[PDB]
Amino acid sequence: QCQDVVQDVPNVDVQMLELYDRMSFKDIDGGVWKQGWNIKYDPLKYNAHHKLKVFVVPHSHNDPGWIQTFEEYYQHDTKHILSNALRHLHDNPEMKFIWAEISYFARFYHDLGENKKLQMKSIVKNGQLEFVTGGWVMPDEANSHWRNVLLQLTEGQTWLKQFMNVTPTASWAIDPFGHSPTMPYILQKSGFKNMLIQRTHYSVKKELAQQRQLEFLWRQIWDNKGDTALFTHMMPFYSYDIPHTCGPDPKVCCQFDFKRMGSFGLSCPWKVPPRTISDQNVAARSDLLVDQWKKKAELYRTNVLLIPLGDDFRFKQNTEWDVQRVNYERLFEHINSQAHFNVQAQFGTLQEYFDAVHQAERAGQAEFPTLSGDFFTYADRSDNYWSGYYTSRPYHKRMDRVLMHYVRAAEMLSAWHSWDGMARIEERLEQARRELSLFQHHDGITGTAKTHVVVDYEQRMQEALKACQMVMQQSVYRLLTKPSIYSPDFSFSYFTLDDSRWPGSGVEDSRTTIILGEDILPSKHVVMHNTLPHWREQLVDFYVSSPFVSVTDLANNPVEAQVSPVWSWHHDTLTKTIHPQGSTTKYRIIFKARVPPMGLATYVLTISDSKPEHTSYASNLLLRKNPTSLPLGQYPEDVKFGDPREISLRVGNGPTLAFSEQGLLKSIQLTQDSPHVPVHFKFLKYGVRSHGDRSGAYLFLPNGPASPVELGQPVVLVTKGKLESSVSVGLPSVVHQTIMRGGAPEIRNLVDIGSLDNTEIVMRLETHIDSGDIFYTDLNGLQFIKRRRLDKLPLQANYYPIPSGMFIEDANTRLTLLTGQPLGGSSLASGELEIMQDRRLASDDERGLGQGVLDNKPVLHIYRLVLEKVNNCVRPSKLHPAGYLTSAAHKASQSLLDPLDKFIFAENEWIGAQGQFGGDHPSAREDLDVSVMRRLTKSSAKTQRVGYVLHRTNLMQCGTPEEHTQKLDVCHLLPNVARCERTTLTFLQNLEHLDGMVAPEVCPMETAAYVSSHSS
Ligand SMILES: *[C@H]1O[C@H](CO)[C@@H](O)[C@H](O)[C@H]1NC(C)=O
Ligand SMILES: CO[C@@H]1[C@@H](N)[C@@H](O)[C@@H](O)[C@H]1O
Ligand SMILES: [Zn+2]
Repeated sequence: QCQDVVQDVPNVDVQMLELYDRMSFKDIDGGVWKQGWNIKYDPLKYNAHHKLKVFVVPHSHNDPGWIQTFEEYYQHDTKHILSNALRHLHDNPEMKFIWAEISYFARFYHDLGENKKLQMKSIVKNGQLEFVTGGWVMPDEANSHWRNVLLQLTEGQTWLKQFMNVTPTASWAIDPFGHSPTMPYILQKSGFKNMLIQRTHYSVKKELAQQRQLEFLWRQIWDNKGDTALFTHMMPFYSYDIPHTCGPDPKVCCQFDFKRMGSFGLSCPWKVPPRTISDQNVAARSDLLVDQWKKKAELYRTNVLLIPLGDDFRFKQNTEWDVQRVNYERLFEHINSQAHFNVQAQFGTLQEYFDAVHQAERAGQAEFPTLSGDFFTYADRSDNYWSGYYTSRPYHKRMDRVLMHYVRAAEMLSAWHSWDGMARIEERLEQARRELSLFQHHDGITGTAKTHVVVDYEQRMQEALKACQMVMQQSVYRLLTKPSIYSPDFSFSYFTLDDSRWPGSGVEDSRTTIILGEDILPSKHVVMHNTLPHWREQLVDFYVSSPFVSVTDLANNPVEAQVSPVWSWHHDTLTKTIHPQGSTTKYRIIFKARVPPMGLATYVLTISDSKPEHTSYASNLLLRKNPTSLPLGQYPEDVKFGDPREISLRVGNGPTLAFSEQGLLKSIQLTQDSPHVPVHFKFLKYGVRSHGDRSGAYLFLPNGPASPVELGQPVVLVTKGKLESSVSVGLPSVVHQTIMRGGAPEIRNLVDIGSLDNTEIVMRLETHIDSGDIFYTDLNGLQFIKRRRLDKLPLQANYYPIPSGMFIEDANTRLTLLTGQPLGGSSLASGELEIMQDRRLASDDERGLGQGVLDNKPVLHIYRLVLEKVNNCVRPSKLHPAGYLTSAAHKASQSLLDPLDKFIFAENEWIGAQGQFGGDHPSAREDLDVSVMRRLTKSSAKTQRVGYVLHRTNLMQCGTPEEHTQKLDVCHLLPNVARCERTTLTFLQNLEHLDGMVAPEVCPMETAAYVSSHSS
């Protein structure tokens, strides 16, 4: 039934990897169309019986933060644009306008008086103002996780359905810096029929234009049948501004931007200004304009032409509305009345364009090509590849992934109950969703905003994290307290969250120590949550005020624990070394938590006078010349010292890892009998060019291949324990840590690029894997796409987004690096992987940001490193454009993105505490996730509704027998189900009423949404 996503290579007209292999990418001067050619057309193509229909679509690109904050732009610009759009559209019934960013629209609409709300609903209902996409933002497509792309889409569309009674089916993405097939994937599963994109490499625009392949049915790279296909229009020219949207010659098109005659402080850089249309010039002006249109029309297959009319924060002043409208009206009246042009031109909306294109298609006038692939890495001109923003502001890129998970966990934990309005649950979740959604903007997560705007996004996300914590901890208290005892104060913190990796050790001292003592408090309850729909074990760690602590479950069964010191690294400005200091007051206790699917498990930490039976203590070895003592208070094992030396470690039955005397991985041995496979971590630096174009927040313009970071004789700390071991080294700008818990290691880098101007720090893996020029990177955490390194392109063009993982492989061996944050990376030589850690750039890169990137701050990047044998795996053929993770790698990615949540009970005693929640939840097959669980109704609704987004990935078959797992029917997770419906992914349209109220599991690579309805 399900399509085979591995073994059937789709047949498409354009496959972007194949196209890339064949294209020459020459950057030649094409004439007035600088990156194209001199377009010719047959004037006889259009005639009385076959006219060119032209839709001029007014628009205004409104960034939710960039050079100003959201609120600053709203006050200075966007509120005036929307107020004037309302007035002008009301008064001019043929004028049209499209609007994309619902974050702004919702802010505006809720501030309007009722009379104006009604006026606004009227111009939407009548088709004059049309929403395009309808997301909270126009998101980045490179660094964004698909879950957050869906979150922001749902946030905007849910608002539009409720207030505007419309759901857009056409998408408009004119500004993201390159484009991802994750967008049509999500949009096509959310009711869309059409989409538009703009920022694709200039060589790609030229190639596709020459073949009239700028409109295409964009399907997923694994989709053999084509059911994922979404009609896509790629605009052909360098910009979406007016000079680059009327036709190929911006010197002509600029004369048709009537905001550029002087009084608005704008002009045409091509040195010919616009002139007011009059009866004396309209014929000449029309001849010039129609000629541009007919040239543009040559690049497409129908007789319906899209002419966007707008730019950034346009349509602000009433005088601007008038100057554009009246001048275009005079042109339309002339052109449409002059039969010799054979043109019918009018203001239109985006949906009107697409509807007319498909009318032409159905009339047999055109057939469209099929396409798969992506549109990274973008270059707008010459060698200016926009791969810098895959890394810029990495602190906030990491924060995005933390908040992603906290939103999911808060929505899921609170979904199990209906809450009184006084609990402020819906309020806090809406805030958290909206702040995370805002950050998906293409100047948010991308790291391309001004410093104070980055600060605003951070403050918003911090508030969202606090909102999630509040909702999560109220939910845990309710789920695990005997109901007749439960007595909530909705303002009280029953638990505090404990997060070991955010902001992280060395970033913020934010974690609470569990303070135990005979004279204060002998024990403490902690609770773990597992948002994934399968039973999960994971080591968890807490800070405690004594090393003499033991762990029990709530049935009072001992749980094996390990205590390690709390180590912090310090750049010692006196000794000029970077070295670790141990706490003599707090210690880390580590134990394996086992947690039900979408469930909770409670444990107890108890102090004793001396070493507990079931708690062991790690050894610690500090490798450095010239050591000094390292006291650890009550910690029972004395620190050992040694000169730097190679070391080997093995935890459990896991791999054996060998490290250099500099504390960097050099080899991995999977099993005791197997080989020591060379796998070498190295840190290098890229610089900036002293001549020509400089790297900045968008562009990566390295001054050649990276140079090794000079390491000196760094201090290496080795901690060896029964449950967890680690090697940590204080390198310049990076405290690098390899942590072993008995599977694939976890790597953590505390990255502080300090004051190193014009430097990008890269982490590289060097191996013996015969990968050649092939490597794989993911798109939005959804799919892995084959990449081919092209030596015909510059280094920066071979960088791709690494939103969640990357791998190289040969016939026998694969190395996969999973990430907890999006970063840029590549494989610049056979056997290598590399990923950028941070970048500090003194110069602006001439895209309008007007600053470098000099606001770096310490960030804790996290990874898992999975070396595997893959010779037995059923892989796609050599011609297939996708790749797929193994289960170990997929589970490793889940451990980074959706770890267990940890809660520490705040008060001294928890009366009515229970040991577990969710023990009866089905443990679903490992490839299935409940990406979203969200109650959709407030407590006043007689019929409660709960929405679920289910995602099935595809894992490679490598000969591990499939185990018994339980069917997950999300529609029966809550009792008293009365109806189960399959819906669009935004939950806004019912697609199927489900028999027996049973939600079927989805196919590999598919995502489905279901809503269950419950009598309450
Ligand atoms: C809005 O649009 C629908 C079509 O989806 C229309 O039939 C209905 O009358 C309107 N619904 C409202 C205002 O709730
Ligand atoms: C690259 O130029 C973009 C501009 N068009 C702005 O809208 C902002 O998004 C900026 O990043
Ligand atoms: Zn923008």
